[PDB]
Amino acid sequence: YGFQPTYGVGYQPYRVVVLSFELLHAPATVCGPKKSTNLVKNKCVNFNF
Amino acid sequence: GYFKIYSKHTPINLVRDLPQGFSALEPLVDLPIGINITRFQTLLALHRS
Ligand SMILES: *[C@@H]1O[C@H](CO)[C@@H](O)[C@H](O)[C@H]1NC(C)=O
Repeated sequence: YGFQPTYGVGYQPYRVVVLSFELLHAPATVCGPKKSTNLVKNKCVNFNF
Repeated sequence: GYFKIYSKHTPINLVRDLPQGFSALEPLVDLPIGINITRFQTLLALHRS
């Protein structure tokens, strides 16, 4: 490749990253964080500890 | 798909055979890895000198 700053749009270098997800029957280990809230007491509430 | 290791340590005074007593074993570690384990060995700390 002959990438140069003088090159126009479509000719300049572009960094590309492709993410793919694999689901082998092994236990899943990678994904986003679980949100959390505050703790309340002495009130009938529903919870997901 | 989970490798569980449980462990326990005890003070002993008898020499030859296993002591006659009861003591539960606590969980030590869990590993989320999938292998079809069928055989194993043991390692020794030989004094290479
Ligand atoms: C264990 O054996 C099953 C049955 O053939 C196979 O699907 C799996 O890939 C094997 N796992 C390993 C780690 O060899």
